Amino acid sequence: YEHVTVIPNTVGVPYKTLVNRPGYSPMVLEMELLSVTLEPTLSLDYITCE
Amino acid sequence: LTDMSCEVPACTHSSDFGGVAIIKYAASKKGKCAVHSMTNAVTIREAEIEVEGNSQLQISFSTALASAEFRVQVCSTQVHCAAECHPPKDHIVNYPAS
Amino acid sequence: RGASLQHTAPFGCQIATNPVRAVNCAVGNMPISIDIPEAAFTRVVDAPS
Amino acid sequence: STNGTAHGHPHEIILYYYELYPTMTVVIVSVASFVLLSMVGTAVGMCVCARRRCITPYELTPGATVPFLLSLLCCVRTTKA
Repeated sequence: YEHVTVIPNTVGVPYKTLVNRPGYSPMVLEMELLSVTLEPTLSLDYITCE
Repeated sequence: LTDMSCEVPACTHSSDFGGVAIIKYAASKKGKCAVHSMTNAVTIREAEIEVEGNSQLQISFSTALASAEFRVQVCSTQVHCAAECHPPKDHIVNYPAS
Repeated sequence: RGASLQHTAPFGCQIATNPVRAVNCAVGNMPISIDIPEAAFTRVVDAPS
Repeated sequence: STNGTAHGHPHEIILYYYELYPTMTVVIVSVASFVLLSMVGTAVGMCVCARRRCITPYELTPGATVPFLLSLLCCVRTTKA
């Protein structure tokens, strides 16, 4: 059973979702964001030194 | 059979028995009683069950209607069942039904 | 040069290197799909009222 | 597939169309049109009846007005002048 849910991009806050599959007893899932990675696509122009 | 009440804790209108019904009763003696739906839209999985006195029975039922008001004939006495069945997850099934 | 992005960036951003990317950053939402197996589901009837 | 939700109110009502259908809704629409015609016919009859009431008083002199107003409207608007 596929369960789709939307949670805010906030690390450290636990969010609870109710999974209700028709004909089956409800299920509660606790989700918490531990860390969020944003890697930018880079293009080296040049390098500077002494 | 006397004092009869019908409670539907779970119902999902599908090709198979997606409904559960609990029927309370007051029996005169220990014996076998036939179970049959008096409504042509609802079908019961159980053909016959055992009764004693002041007890209950769990039955599996199949229906297509969302709002299902059906009469169940246990032994020789009838009971009215109120059910608000919900749609299933699948639109196409792999087995035929009534 | 002063302070880097690790110290000056908003939303409490943590800046990592090799490759360069931003870790832990509060902003916007995020969708999550969970395909729970039928082996972890229990029929209602098998339950109580 | 297609979910035939109940309501509500109406809304989910048209959703059923998809469930068991081609038809269904069109017949209901025709019935609604018939109902509207009945409503329109009643109104037309009522207006003619209102004339039937206003009659006599159409010939003619002091005596409503008064009626008027009590007057459905038409009573009054002859009453003028």
